[PDB]
Amino acid sequence: EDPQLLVRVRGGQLRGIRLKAPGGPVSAFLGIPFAEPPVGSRRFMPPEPKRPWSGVLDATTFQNVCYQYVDTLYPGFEGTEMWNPNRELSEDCLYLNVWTPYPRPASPTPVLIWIYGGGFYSGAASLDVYDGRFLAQVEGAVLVSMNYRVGTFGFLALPGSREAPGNVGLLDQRLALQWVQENIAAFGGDPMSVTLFGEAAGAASVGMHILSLPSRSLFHRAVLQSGTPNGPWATVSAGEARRRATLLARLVGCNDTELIACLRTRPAQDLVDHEWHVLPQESIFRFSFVPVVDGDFLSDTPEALINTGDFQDLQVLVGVVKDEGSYFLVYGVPGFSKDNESLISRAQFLAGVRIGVPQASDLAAEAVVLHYTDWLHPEDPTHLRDAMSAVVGDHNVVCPVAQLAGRLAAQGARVYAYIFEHRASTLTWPLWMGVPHGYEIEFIFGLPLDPSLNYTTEERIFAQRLMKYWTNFARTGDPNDPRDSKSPQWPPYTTAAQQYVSLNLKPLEVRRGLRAQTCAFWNRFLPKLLSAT
Amino acid sequence: EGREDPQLLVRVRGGQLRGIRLKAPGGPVSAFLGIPFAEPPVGSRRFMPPEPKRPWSGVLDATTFQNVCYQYVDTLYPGFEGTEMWNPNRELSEDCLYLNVWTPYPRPASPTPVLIWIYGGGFYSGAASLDVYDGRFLAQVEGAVLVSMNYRVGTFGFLALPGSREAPGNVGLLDQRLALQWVQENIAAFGGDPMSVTLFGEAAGAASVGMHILSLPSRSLFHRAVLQSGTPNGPWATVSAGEARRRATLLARLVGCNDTELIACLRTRPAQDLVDHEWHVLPQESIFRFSFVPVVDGDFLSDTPEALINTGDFQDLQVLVGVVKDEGSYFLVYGVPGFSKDNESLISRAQFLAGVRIGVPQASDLAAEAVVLHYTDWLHPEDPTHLRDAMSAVVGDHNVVCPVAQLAGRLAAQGARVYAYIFEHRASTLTWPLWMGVPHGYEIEFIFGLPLDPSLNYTTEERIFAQRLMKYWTNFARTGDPNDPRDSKSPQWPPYTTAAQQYVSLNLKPLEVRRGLRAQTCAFWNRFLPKLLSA
Ligand SMILES: *[C@@H]1O[C@H](CO[C@@H]2O[C@@H](C)[C@@H](O)[C@@H](O)[C@@H]2O)[C@@H](O)[C@H](O)[C@H]1NC(C)=O
Ligand SMILES: *[C@@H]1O[C@H](CO)[C@@H](O)[C@H](O)[C@H]1NC(C)=O
Ligand SMILES: CC(=O)SCC[N+](C)(C)C
Ligand SMILES: CC(=O)SCC[N+](C)(C)C
Ligand SMILES: CC(=O)SCC[N+](C)(C)C
Ligand SMILES: CC(=O)SCC[N+](C)(C)C
Ligand SMILES: CC(=O)SCC[N+](C)(C)C
Repeated sequence: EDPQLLVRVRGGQLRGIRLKAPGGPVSAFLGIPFAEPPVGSRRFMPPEPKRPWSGVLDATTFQNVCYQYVDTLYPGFEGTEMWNPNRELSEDCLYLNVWTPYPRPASPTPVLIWIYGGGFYSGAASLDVYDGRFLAQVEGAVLVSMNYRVGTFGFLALPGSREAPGNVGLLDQRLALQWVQENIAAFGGDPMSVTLFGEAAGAASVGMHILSLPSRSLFHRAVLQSGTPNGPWATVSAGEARRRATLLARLVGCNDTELIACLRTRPAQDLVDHEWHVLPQESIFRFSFVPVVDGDFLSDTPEALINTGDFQDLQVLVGVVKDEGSYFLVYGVPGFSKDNESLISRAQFLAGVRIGVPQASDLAAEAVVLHYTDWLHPEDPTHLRDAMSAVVGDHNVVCPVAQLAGRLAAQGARVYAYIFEHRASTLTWPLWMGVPHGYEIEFIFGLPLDPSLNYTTEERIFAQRLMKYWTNFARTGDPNDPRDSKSPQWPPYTTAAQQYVSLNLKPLEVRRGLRAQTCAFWNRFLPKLLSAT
Repeated sequence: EGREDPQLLVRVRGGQLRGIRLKAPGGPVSAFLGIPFAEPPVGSRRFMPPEPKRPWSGVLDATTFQNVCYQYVDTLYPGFEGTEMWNPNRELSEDCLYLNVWTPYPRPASPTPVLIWIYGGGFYSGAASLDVYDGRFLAQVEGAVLVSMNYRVGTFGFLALPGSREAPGNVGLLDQRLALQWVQENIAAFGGDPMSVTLFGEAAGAASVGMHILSLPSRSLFHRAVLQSGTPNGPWATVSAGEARRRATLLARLVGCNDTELIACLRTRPAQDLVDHEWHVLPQESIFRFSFVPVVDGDFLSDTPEALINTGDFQDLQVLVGVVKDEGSYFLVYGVPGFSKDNESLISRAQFLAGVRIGVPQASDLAAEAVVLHYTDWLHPEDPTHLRDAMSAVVGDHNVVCPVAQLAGRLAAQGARVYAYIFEHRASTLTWPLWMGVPHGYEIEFIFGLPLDPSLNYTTEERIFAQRLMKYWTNFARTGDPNDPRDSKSPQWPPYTTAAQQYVSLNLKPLEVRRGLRAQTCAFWNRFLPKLLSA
C-alpha cells in the first residue's frame, strides 16, 4: 500500500495509481464520483452530490464515457477516432480525474481544471490528448478533468419545467468545480488558485462559468481555446430549445411532465438515433442540444452579458488555431473530403456558404460570398476551397473570439490572445486542412515529451514552451516567464492595440488585429443587415 | 491677301480662314482658333439642338480664342492658381460654339492622325481655351493635328423637359457631335486624316467620349477613344428623364417661370439668372454631383449607359482608360465639413460619417454604414489621418475608380481592346496641398506636354515624363496601341483583360504592370451595393 496513493476526501477514502511520465512518476486518481449517477428518474435533472462511501474506493482507472453519438464518417481513421469514446458508454458517467506530482506537493499547488469540447454532443476526459501526467510531472501542476453530460442527456430542455430545466451538463461541470474547492487540498492542490481551461464547446463552457455568478466563486482565471459563449452555435433561445426537445419527443413516440416522463423511458440510443434530426437547416458547426438562455444559469444572452459585465478581477487567455473551419467541411459541404485536395467550383462555394452560414438570408449569404471571393482569382478552386474554410472558421470561432477578447478588455479584464500556427508532424488529416480545430491540444498537454509518439525534437521543445505559458498563466494570470528576460514578451490584448502572438516553432511574434477587417464584417455589418434587411 | 503669311490661309466649308503661327519650344506650329461650327445658340435657339454654321463672306480671323460658354465661375478660393486655372479665360457668352485646330507648321503634306479633345468640368463648366489644353506641344513634337471644341454646359447644354420639342435634352453632346461632323468634312483642309480620329477627354469630357461610343450616330465620326478619369456609367454622368424634368421644373420656378410655355419663359431669363440658381436643384447636399447633365432620353442614349455597356458589341473598339492616384481629394473642400486646402484636414470619426452621407448622397442609411465599415481601418478606427484619406478614397472610388473598373471590364468582355493606367505623379508645381496627392485633373498638363516649356519651371524628369506620355497617347491615336513598335527595350503596356486585369503605373519610373484595378473594393461598389439596393 503506497501512502502517496491513499487520499481521504469528504466522501471517503480513495486509492490512486502511480503512472510513469517520461521524466518520472506521477500520482493519478481516476474515476472519482462527484455526483449521484444521473440515471432513471434523474435523467435531464440537475446533478445531486455523491453520497459518501465505505472503505477504500478504487480510483486507478478511467470511468465510463457519458452516453453520446459516435462518429462514423471515417471508420478506423485516427483523425476522427482519436476523439471518439475510448471507454464504455454509460449514463452513469459523472466522475472526475486528478493528476498530481509524485510524491504529492509539499505546499499548496495551482490547479488547472480541463473542460473538454465536442459540440456539447460528445467528448470524454479519458482521451489520450487530455492526459494530465506531463503537466503534472514537468510543471508540478495539479490537473483535474471531469466528465459532464452531453447531447439530450446533458442539454435537452423544456424551459420552465421542473423535470428538464436545461443546462444540466453545465451544472455537472459546476458541481465538479465545487468538488475541487472542497477536496483538492487533500491532493496538495490550492483551492485559492484554480484556472479553468477548455477547447471548443469546453471553451464555450468556461465562458459560461465566467458569465454565471454562482460559478465565479469557484475559480480565478480562464483559458478559452477555440470557443466562446457568444457566437452562433454555443447557445439557443428558450423557444428554440423547446422546439427541438418537442420534435425529438415526437420522433421517438412521445404537458411537459408527461412528455419528459415518456422520454425517460426511452433507451439511451433511441434518443441519440434522432439527435441530428431536430436542427432547423442543413448545416455544419451546428449542434442540436446545447446550453440554453434560461434566465437562470444564463440570466441573459452571452452577447448581452459580455457587453454589460464587470470583469475587473479576471484574467483570461484566449485564442484560435490557424485553420478553425477546415475540419467541418467534410461533414456536410459537397466537394470536400479528407481523401483528395477538395478543389471546388464557384458554384460549390456558393452552395457551401448556405450550409456554413445556415442562418444567413439570401442577401447576407451574398455579402459573405462577395467579401470572401478573391476578385483577382474569383474561380480559382484553391482560393475557393480555402475561402470556404475561412468562412466557417471566422463565423464560428475567430470573430466570436475577437468579439469576446475586445469586450472583456474594454470592461476591465486582463486578456492575452494567441493564434496557434504549428501543424503536428504526425497529423493524419490532409495538408489542405492545415492546422485544424483541436490540434493544439496535444501540444498544450505535452504529449510530444513522450518519445514513443514520434514527434520531432523541435515539437518537444515547442510543447515545453506551451506548457510553460499555460502553467505560468495558471500561477500568475500572466503567461510570461517571471524570471527570464528576453524580448519579445507576450503583451496583453487591448481594444487600442489589439496585440496577440503567434504560437509556432519560431520565437513569439507580436501581431496587431485579429482578422480586424473581416471580423468587422461579421461582428458589425451582418448584424445591422439582418436587423434591417 | 498678298502681304500675309501664305502658310496660314485655309478654306473650310463655311469659307476662308486666317490662322496664326505660334511658337512652341522646338519650333513653330499653326493655330486656327475660334472657328464657328454652329449658328449661335441664342434667343429662340436656347436649349435647342445646334444648327450648322451658315457660310460667311471674306476671310474669318482665326487668330484668337472665342467666348467661353456661359457658366458658373468658382469662387471658393479667389486668387488661387489651383482653382483659377480651370476658370473661364475669355468672355462668357451663349454665343460660344467655336472650335480650335493646331497643326504642324508648315501644315502636314500627307494625311495626319487627328486627336479631338473634349474638356471636363462636371458638365457645368470648362473651355477649350484653357492653358492646360494647349495643343501646340502635341502638334510640334508629335506632328499631331489637334482639335478642341466648346460645347454648351449647365442649363444651356443640359436642361431637359424630355419628350419636348423645345428642350429635348443632351444638346451639349449634340454640340460635340456637330464638331465631330465638322472634322469629318473639313480637317483634310489642314492635313488631318478624317479616317483616323481619336477622341480624348477628362472627367465629364471622358464621360462624353463614352456617350459617343454608346450613341450610334457618333460612331461613324471617330475610330478610337481615350477616357481619362471619367465614364458614361456611374452615379454622376447621367440622370433619368424624370429627374431631369424635376430639376428643369424646379429651376423654372426658382427663376420665376405645358412645356412650351415653361421653356418660352426660361428663354426670356438672363443667362446669369439661370447660372445663379443651378446648384439649388440637386436633391441632396452632395459633392461630385451636378445639376444639368446628359439625360437618358431614349434618343442620344437609347438606354442607360449601364445597360448599353452590358449588352453592347465592342469588337471593333480600341480604348485607353485610366485614373489618377487621388480622384476624390479635390471635391472634399467643396462640401465636407472639416476639409480645407489651407490645413491638413485631419477629421474625426463623426466628420467621416457625415462626410460619407455627402459623398455618397443617394445611399440609404444601411448602405452608408456598409461604406463606413468597409473604409474604416479597424486597427485605427479613430485616426484622423486615415479618416481623411478614407474620405477621399470613398469619393474617388465611388465616382471614378470603380466606374472605370466596371467600364474596362465590360468593354473587354464584349470584344474591345482596352488599355488601362493609374497616373501617380504629383506635379512639382502643384499649388493644392500635399494631403490631396495627385488630384483629379492633374495628369492633363502632362499629356498635353506643358513641361516642355522651360518657362513653366517643371523639372527635367518631368519634361522626359511628359514626352513619354505624349508618345503613348499619340501611338494609341495612330495605331490603337500605346506601345512604340520600334522600342522593344522599353517595358510594354499589356491590354487589360478580365482574366489578367492588367494595367500600368504612369509615373517617373519605367512602366510597371499591376493587376486588379481596386478589385476587392470595386466588388463592393459594383456588385454588392447594387444587390443591396434591390431591397
Ligand atoms: C481646417 O479648415 C476647415 C475650414 O475652415 C477654414 O479654414 C480654417 C483654417 C479656418 O481659418 C476657418 O476660419 C476657415 O473657415 C475647418 O473646418 C477645420 O476645423 C480646420 N482644421 C483644423 C482643426 O485646424
Ligand atoms: C518660374 O520661376 C521663376 C524664378 O523664380 C519665377 O519668377 C516665375 O514666376 C516662375 N514661372 C512660373 C510659370 O510660375
Ligand atoms: C488515440 C489518439 O489520441 S491518436 C494519437 C495521436 N497523437 C499522438 C498525435 C495525439
Ligand atoms: C490510466 C491510463 O494510463 S490509460 C492509458 C493512457 N495512455 C494510452 C495515454 C498511456
Ligand atoms: C468537430 C467537432 O465538433 S468534434 C471534434 C473533436 N473536438 C471538437 C473536441 C476537437
Ligand atoms: C492658368 C494656368 O494654367 S496656371 C497652371 C500652370 N501649370 C499647369 C503649368 C502649373
Ligand atoms: C467638377 C470639377 O471637378 S471642376 C474642376 C476642373 N476639372 C474637373 C476640369 C479638372
